[PDB]
Amino acid sequence: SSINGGIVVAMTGKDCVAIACDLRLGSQSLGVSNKFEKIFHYGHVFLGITGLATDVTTLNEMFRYKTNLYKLKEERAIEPETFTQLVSSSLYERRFGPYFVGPVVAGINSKSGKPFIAGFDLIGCIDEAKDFIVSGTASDQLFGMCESLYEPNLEPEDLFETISQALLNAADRDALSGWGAVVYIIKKDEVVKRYLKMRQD
Amino acid sequence: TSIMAVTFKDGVILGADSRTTTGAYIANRVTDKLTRVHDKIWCCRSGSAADTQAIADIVQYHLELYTSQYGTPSTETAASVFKELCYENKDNLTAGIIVAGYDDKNKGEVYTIPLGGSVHKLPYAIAGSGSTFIYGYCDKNFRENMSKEETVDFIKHSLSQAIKWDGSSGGVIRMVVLTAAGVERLIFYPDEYEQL
Amino acid sequence: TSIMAVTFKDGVILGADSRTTTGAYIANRVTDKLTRVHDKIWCCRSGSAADTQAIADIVQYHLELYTSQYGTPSTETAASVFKELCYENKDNLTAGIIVAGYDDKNKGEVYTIPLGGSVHKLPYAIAGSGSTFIYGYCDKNFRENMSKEETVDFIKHSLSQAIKWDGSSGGVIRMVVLTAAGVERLIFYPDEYEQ
Amino acid sequence: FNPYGDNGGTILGIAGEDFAVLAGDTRNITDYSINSRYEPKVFDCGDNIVMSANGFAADGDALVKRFKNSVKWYHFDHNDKKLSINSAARNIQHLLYGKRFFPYYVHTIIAGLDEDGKGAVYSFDPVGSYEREQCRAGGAAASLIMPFLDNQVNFKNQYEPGTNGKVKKPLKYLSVEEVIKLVRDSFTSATERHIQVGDGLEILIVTKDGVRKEFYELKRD
Amino acid sequence: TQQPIVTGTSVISMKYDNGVIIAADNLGSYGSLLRFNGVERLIPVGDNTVVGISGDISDMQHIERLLKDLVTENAYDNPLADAEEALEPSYIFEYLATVMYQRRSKMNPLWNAIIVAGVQSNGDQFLRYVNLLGVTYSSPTLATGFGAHMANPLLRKVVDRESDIPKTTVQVAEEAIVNAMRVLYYRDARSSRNFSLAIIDKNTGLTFKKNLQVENMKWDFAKDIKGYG
Amino acid sequence: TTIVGVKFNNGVVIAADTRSTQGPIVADKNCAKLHRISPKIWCAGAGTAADTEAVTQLIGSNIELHSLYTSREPRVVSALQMLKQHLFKYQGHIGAYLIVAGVDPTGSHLFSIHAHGSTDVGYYLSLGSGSLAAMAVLESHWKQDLTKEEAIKLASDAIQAGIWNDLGSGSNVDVCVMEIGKDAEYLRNYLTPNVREEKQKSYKFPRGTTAVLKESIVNIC
Amino acid sequence: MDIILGIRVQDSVILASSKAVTKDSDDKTRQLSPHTLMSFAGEAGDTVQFAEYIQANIQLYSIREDYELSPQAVSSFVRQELAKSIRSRRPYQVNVLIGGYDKKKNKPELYQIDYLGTKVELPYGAHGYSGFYTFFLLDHHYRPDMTTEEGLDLLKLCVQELEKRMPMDFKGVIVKIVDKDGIRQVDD
Amino acid sequence: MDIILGIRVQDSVILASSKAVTRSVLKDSDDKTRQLSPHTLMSFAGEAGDTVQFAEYIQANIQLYSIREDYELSPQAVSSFVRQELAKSIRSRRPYQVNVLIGGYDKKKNKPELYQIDYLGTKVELPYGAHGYSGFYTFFLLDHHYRPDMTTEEGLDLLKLCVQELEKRMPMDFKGVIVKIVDKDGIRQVDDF
Amino acid sequence: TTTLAFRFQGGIIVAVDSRATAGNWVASQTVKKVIEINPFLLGTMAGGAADCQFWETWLGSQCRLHELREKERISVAAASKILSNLVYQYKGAGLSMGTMICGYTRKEGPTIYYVDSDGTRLKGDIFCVGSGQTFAYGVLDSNYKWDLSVEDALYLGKRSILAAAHRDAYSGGSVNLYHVTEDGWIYHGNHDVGELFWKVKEEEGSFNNVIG
Repeated sequence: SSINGGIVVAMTGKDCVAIACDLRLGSQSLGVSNKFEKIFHYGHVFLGITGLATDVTTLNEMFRYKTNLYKLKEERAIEPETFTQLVSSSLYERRFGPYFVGPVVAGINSKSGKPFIAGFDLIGCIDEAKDFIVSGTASDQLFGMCESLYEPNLEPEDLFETISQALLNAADRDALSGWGAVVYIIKKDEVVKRYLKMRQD
Repeated sequence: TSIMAVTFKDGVILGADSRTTTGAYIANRVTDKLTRVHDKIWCCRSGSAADTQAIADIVQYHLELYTSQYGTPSTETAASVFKELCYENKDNLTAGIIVAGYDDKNKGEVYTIPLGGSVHKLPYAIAGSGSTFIYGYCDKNFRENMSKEETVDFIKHSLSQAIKWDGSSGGVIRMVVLTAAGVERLIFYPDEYEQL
Repeated sequence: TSIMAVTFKDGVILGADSRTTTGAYIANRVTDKLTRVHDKIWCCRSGSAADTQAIADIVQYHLELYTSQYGTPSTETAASVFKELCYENKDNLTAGIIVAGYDDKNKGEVYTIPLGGSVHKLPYAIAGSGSTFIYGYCDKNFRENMSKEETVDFIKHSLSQAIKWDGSSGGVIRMVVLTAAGVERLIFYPDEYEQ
Repeated sequence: FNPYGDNGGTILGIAGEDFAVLAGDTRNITDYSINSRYEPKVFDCGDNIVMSANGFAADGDALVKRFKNSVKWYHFDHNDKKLSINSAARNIQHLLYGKRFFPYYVHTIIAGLDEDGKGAVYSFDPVGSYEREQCRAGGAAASLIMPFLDNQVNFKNQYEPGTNGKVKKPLKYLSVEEVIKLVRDSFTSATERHIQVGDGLEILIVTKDGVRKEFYELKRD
Repeated sequence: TQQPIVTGTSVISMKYDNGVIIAADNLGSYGSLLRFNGVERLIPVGDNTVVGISGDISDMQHIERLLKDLVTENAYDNPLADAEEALEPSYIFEYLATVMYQRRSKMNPLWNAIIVAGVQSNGDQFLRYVNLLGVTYSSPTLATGFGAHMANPLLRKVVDRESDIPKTTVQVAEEAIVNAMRVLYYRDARSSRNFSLAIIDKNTGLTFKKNLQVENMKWDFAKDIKGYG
Repeated sequence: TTIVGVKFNNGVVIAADTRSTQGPIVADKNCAKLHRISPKIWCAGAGTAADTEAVTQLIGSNIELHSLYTSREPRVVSALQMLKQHLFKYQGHIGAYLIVAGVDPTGSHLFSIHAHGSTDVGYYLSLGSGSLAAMAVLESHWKQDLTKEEAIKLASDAIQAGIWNDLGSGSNVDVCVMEIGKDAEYLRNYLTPNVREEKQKSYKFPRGTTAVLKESIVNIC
Repeated sequence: MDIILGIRVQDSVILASSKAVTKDSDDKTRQLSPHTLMSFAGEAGDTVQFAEYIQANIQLYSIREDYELSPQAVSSFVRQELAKSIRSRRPYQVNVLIGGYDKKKNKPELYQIDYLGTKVELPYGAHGYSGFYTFFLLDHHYRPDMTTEEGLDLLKLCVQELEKRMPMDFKGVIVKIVDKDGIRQVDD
Repeated sequence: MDIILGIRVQDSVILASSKAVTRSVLKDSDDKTRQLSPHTLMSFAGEAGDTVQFAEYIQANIQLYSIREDYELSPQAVSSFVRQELAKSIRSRRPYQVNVLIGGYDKKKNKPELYQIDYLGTKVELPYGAHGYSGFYTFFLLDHHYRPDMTTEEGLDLLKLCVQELEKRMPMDFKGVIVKIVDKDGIRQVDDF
Repeated sequence: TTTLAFRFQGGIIVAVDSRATAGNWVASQTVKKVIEINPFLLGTMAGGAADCQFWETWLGSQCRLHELREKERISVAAASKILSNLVYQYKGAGLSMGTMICGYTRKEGPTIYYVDSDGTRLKGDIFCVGSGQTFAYGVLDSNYKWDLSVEDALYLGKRSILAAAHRDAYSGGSVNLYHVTEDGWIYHGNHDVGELFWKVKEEEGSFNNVIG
């Protein structure tokens, strides 16, 4: 882990969520790709994975497999909480052989309508927070920026600015991140994806 | 830990301290190191707590099955079960056990299973980290036949010295007497044995 | 391996065994672990032999100079010299030393100097590998103001137990009595303390 | 034998247009245990120079007392000539490099006014490399403060609205009150997110008038 | 120097409105063997200073000899060596800290944790800490080694901040110290039942209490614990 | 990390803090450590949080199946045996240190379980990094006759001492009371003494501050 | 060690491979499909074993379906194989470049797969330290609408820079071109 | 890494030294030789920094001796001095990791001389020699083609063959070679090799 | 860290970045990696910052003493050899240093020496020492000639630093340029790497792979 770089941050607003990530992929100091997206979505739930890129791709494929089978069997899209439990169980199934990843789940429950964000450790310990979740090689800078900037009950327009500023300023202080950023603003029925202009790229 | 078991005229007497330490910190000060594996067969455990507890539970299960099938097991049978468990898994266990029981053999019986899983039958046995300081004393104040009160006094003096000179031993002194009348449990507090 | 010093009523008696082992093999079956520093004020040493011999020689030379120049040294002076030698070479020597002495004013003094160079007086002292087996017994059978014969019996019993229960300890039992009468040497053979 | 240790502090130096601010937490700890809740690390060394060494407490105290002695001897040997901030920085560099092979396990920040009257902050590394900066945080919470200062002092990654990110937000003069507010917010965030950070904040302000002190309470009182 | 052989135990201390209280046990443990008893670890210096030492006891004796030498040296050519030019806790602590730091810098440390307590000539209570590596700090309550983890939380319940110092009487502080010693004897395997306690008060002076014993212990409930299931 | 259990005349009480950290960084400030094994058998865990959660859930499911099979109320001795055998089988690799309290038709029980598989019985127990301060408080202020209020207050005071004196503990206090003859009472955030206090400034960026390259719409719904 | 480079130009994929094995006529390539080639580098004969295994699987698929796989599917299959390999005993230390022309979309594609199983699909890529000595030129003289001859000249410049500025003598280079007609070898 | 070759003919000594200073490649025109005396030349290889310092120290000592005595040291004396210095350094705190070739022309006997010395202090007088791993590749050619009675041109041709073999065989690219010739007229450097 | 320096008809061009990182975290982005030895000498900082600063200031003091004693400006070779001899004493003690001593003197023209902590000292035309030295050296080698004007040389240095900063994660917070002539050094300002990247991409059609 910590050889490819990458940072993801999720925040909860008023009837909406935001999830942003960097785009750098590299082999230690050398930069390889500036288009390596680390955010995926199944149904209406979004997942960001930091750490080893191979494990990120493997987990994305496995979770797409499981979510498609779930939709076929239950005739219903999976909710963020059930997906969080599934991810935690899958991560714990690899005890002593863990995937070197940091996962973060975001989304709005279709039925209840409230936002939901959560994070996972190496072996699938669920960390549910009502304000923000951070992951990556710049987690300390992300924690500082989120603690300084975040406010409860933010409109999507203000939430986008807050999360973008936090991500950009955290990435500018990390050597293994900052080759482009992408932000998802997720509402009850509409999702907006935006690319950010930043230095070093 | 300081543990001992001595045979006397009416049976056998087991004595133990009540201190369990994690490094230099006393995790438990009311530990009960006297374990019952049959109605009149008891064992004293020293070493790793988890290993000793698991071995005691397995021996208790085996002796219960033996009682259901065959009747009343002898103390030698319990010692043999302990020996098999300790010797088969000597590479992954740290347990020193003293098996004391009263049966038709009379005068009590004491077996010792030290590290390695060996078996030795002795009139009296001492074990634990605190026993090293009370060896010579116990070799100068032991007699083959003694009454109940004299044996209790001997145990109290030996364990008092062991607690005094060993930092890994402390707390209250717990004693178990196995005789034809049954099982008796005795507690001696630091205000009593710190003098005699 | 089993060394002791006791002050009873009229002087001090120091006792020791005579076994020196280079591992499981007994290198010297009968060794004299009691070494004279002065006419009085001399006791036994444990631990490594070479370091103890060097320290004893240095202390003897220093106390010879002290006697020649400033009068007669006390027991505490010898204890202080031993303490300085052990403490300044803390990372270089591993001796362990008990020092026992007699003089008219105090009538028997004992000082214990373990590893690290610390010094303690105590009424009686035990040291060595075998002494670990006699800590309780010596605590249960020591009284102040005993006679010479009672002290000899107590030392004999304690050293016999140490010899029995320690593999690396025990040949014959050597005792030295320092009183106003003089210096007396005593030896006890295995057939005596084993029965 | 390990001749080093960590006491877990956090300091921050910010240079203004005509002032300097050096702030620090007052918690001294070792291995999840709190040695003290009020152990000051920021000292007035004289000549309007304020120095703070963070990390190993003993090495920091030794460096501070050596620098004070050096200032005293400089006053003695040069007819009480005032020591400039750059001269003090070079002297501290020489002091640090004098024991490069047995280095102090500290990070040093000094603050004052330059010969033109503007705020000056100098940062040092353990083996004696120094640079003049405008904002520098040191300690275990430095990674949680510097991005926030970059965003809120240098206005990095900020652009004027309505220009679609074509005109950067211009730099603006900040009074001492704004610097104090930013320092307090950064230290509050560090206290929130760092276990080793936060028992009380001590701030020293250097101007032409002199050095003044302020104190504020943090969590774990 | 490189590793301690005979080691002491926790030393605890706190400040009350008129002075300082410092206590320590009398054990000379040799690892897991309680080899030596009746070892005094509170060294009185002058009529106003008490030094508590924890750790290697040979180094404790070395630095107490150093303190005796310093007291002897302070009286040389000093007509006011007992009125106004006498030693103070601050001077003694500075000398001890300098010695400890110099020993650390040569990679030949004194394996000790030292608490200096006393009353200054102006009536201010002095209580400061030093150890190997030369780390120094001050607090209204101080404790070394094991007592740093158990005695400090209890004492801080009485004196939590500076403003609590004027509100604490000597009786309350002494009761807290005795309770902390009882807890330490409960939970420390290298502790002893006997301890010494020193009180330095601006008015009364130095009061030394030796041969104190831990009492009012609780062991009755242990009769109800049997087995482990 | 500080977990305390205290028995009183009519049941048991368990309490814990709500801080979860990874290294010196505080990850979760309102973590829940009181895990429910059965409706009247509860447990609090220390060490690896994932291991504690997984083992508690597995043992709870097994004990629920056993209760359905035997048509009897579950007993905490069965849970203790299952936990100890599991941990012994895994030889301490599952780093869970548990305090298990419960009420069954045989009475109220309180046990402590270590990672390697050793169990201890007592009237008051403490585990975690702040366990020494909590143990000191328990030794100072415990007696045989305790009502529910006294036990709750003693557990809360021990948790508060662990919070104030241990760097690895903090935030809030959660308390579960068993109280034989009644339903188990869970009190999450029973004490909240660690508020953040208001900041000195508002940090709401103006709209349009961030430069955007491309904006699109995701077909996700 | 060994130099593997690849450039994707507007209607072609150019692959350059070192010819030195520590022999001077080493072909570190395997034709997976008539429109898909793969170059491999890294450790010892494990690379040849992995390449032959992948080639056999792809040939079996083509025989079964009578329809060649797209370059994206081949790259995904290789990435899955490497990801499975790393998580088991005896992993493969193979870094590969896959160049293929998609006939359905009529477009060249280049994929870079690490030994751990990381896939990027760069417009131009390299494996080893050869990226250090070439990526500047590729960052300065590459366009998405370049022709085959311009790509060949750029590759010539990169190879000359590698020869001049690298201490290791890799004994020339062998160049393959993948386009609509298939795979050809440049004899220059 | 560094190729140091030396050959001896009936009336001359030929020395060849590589140009690469790779540590990424910095210089391709390094002259790894020092002129000890107008008839004695030294070629050096080994650890970075040590070689230049040792060569300059030897050159300074030889120049000081020549100025003091108004006489030129024979190649054997210079080789003995260098070997003694290396042997003294081998048991010092910071030994030099330097291997040297000494090429001289004894005017008293009118005869070329070549000496090979390692950092340990082993000195050998050989018709030809090499330092490093170039010996493994050039020893066959030197054993098969060398003759005691050879001219400068034949030696240059043999050196060209050895250099071509090294280029064809060495995995490391030493990027050419610089050749110097020592004879009765002094020291000369050839061009277009 | 790239810290390149090359020679041309107008003298010497020195270009450095300003990024200092510790444990993948960017400690500073305003680090001055050029040391002004005297009004006529410049040095580059690579390896250990403290060693470079301290010993190059010491070298400046030594050069001042030499010019005071000899009433003549010291040559670049003499100062470089003084620094190399000083460093060679401390070899094996853990010093890390890579420096380019660049100077324009009347006798020797423009001269650049490279001196490392291992004791190596060699004169050359173009030098690049750092983590991203390869990209900058490649750019220089592709676009070097002893015919460039001052402006072209400055732009070449900026372009090489930009390439190194883009392709190396440990390099690039700003670009600092210096021009060394026979009358000393001239400082050509500090240029932000982020703005420079966009400016170069807009002017020259390079970096097509980056979306802007």
